[PDB]
Amino acid sequence: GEAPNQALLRILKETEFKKIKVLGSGAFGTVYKGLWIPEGEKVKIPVAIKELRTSPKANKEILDEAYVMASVDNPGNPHVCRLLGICLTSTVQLITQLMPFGCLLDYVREHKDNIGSQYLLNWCVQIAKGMNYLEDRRLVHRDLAARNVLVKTPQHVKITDFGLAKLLGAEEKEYHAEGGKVPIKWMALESILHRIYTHQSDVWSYGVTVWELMTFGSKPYDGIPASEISSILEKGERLPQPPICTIDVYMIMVKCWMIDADSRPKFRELIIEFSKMARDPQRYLVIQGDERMHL
Ligand SMILES: *CCC(=O)Nc1cc(Nc2cc(N3OCC[C@@H]3c3cc(F)cc(F)c3)ncn2)c(OC)cc1N1CCC(N2CCN(C3CC3)CC2)CC1
Repeated sequence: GEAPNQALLRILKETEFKKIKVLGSGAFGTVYKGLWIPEGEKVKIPVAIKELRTSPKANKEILDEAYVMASVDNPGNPHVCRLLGICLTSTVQLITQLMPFGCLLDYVREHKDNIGSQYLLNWCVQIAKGMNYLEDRRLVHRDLAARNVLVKTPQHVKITDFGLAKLLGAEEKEYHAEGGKVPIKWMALESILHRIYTHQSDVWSYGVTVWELMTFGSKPYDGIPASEISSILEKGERLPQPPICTIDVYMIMVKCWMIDADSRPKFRELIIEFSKMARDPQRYLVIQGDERMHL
């Protein structure tokens, strides 16, 4: 058939990593910040840890969550968060690199204004480039949003939380799964209605994600009850044009949110189309005051 990936997963002891501060948490697995010292010594490095806090339904899913994270370690992308290691306690614990500046939503909302015309355009290039790697490794992400994009540096974003991921094999160009536990707002009507997931279902999320960035961390369909996205989408409504966006940029968001996922854009085009706009940010984004400078 194909080729051995042989991407490896390290195993570590509950005593190689302690737990500092409680970052995110809730419903599913909770997550902490901490330091980690590898076997022996050398140097000490910061890290984030996910422990489930037991259940065959619970343990079976967190397994596949970490499985995918290493199966795509291959060469590995700088816009795709790599799996550091894993420790097997009662409560299984997952270890990744720590991203010091949080996530794009909690970062964009903080500097709602005062973000650069380039920075916004670069992130589109970045998020798209990473998703191309995921698309190339036959992986869909389903849960792509600004909440699930982290910032290593103000000019470096990555994708994470493969919690709902699923690896599409040879042939089968779609997938079906749990009839629930889904983010409806960032979801495509092809999926909301038929529980089918193509690579083009993630294209839909990309549009919503960039929309979040351009709207400076605003909530898609605020107040619109989740029960109605099926109707409001089929009726025609979509997220309105962000203020700073030109017809050129919003046209991309609209092309992604088309019903026919087949006429939706491919990720490769998104890199090129957005890489071009990065070369002239002031012509494609109308930011109230440029001149980036210091803080
Ligand atoms: C968008 C929300 C968020 O995640 N903020 C955030 C992010 C980091 N950096 C970070 C995150 C992660 N990942 O979380 C899940 C996926 C990934 C991950 C994957 C794993 F396999 C394991 C794992 F542990 C994590 N990975 C690495 N790095 C971060 O680290 C500094 C902190 C935060 N926080 C922002 C502030 C926020 N908090 C502040 C106060 N405020 C409340 C009023 C009380 C809002 C919440 C807490 C999260």
